[PDB]
Amino acid sequence: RAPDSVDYRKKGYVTPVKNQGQCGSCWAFSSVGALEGQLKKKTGKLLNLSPQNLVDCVSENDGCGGGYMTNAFQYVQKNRGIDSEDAYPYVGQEESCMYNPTGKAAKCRGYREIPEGNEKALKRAVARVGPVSVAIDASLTSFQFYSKGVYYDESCNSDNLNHAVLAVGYGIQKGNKHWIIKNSWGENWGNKGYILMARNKNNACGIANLASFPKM
Ligand SMILES: *C(#N)C1=NC2=C(N=[C]N2[C]2[C][C][C][C]2)C([N]C2=[C][C]=[C][C]=C2O[C][C][C]N2[C][C]N([C])[C][C]2)=N1
Repeated sequence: RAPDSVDYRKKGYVTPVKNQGQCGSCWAFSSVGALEGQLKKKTGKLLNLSPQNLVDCVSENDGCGGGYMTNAFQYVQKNRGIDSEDAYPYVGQEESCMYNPTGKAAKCRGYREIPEGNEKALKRAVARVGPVSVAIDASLTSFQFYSKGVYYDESCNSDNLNHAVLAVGYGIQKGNKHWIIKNSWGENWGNKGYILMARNKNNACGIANLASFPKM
């Protein structure tokens, strides 16, 4: 049975919150966060991986203009690795795809998608695999200015996916079930960079519509 609560921050599987800056590279940050968890699970080391490597190199995505996490996991697998943040730092604008003869920090062997709209399957994946990359509708002012509590807004549109984040756990606060979400808008956004989003409230904000995790 998947546990009632899981918080990967408490287990040391989650790196510090980053800021994507003036670039719409959320998909890159969501992707490396998931790879960071699997690297930790597999090797015992927690390390910042490189979202810039993905922005500059995943030709199938649109750089600072948006992209898909699956395309990023596919690139890491075909390219035989992703560099660390230290070897390929984030600059927040698209540039040429650079090759670092010794930058390789993690590999990926593929990915799996969570069945569309199934929060129970998402819960199980988080519990057994670790942090999972998810997409949501982040267009509401109530989301943008979130500060605390379990977020739920009836206006959220589960078919309007416009932002990529990372699910690092789930739980319940004052009787309300939630997902623990790591964002990439810096530590000053939300609650130290995180937001608790309603869980089992009918796929609120489309949280379970485009979820995936990398195989390592
Ligand atoms: C993040 N950050 C992020 N930024 C986005 C996204 N769509 C547009 N933007 C920017 C807003 C200012 C201009 C660019 C997304 N979208 C997103 C989130 C999660 C999963 C998928 C996804 O969209 C992937 C396709 C994006 N696509 C690019 C090409 N245009 C023509 C249509 C939209 N995230």
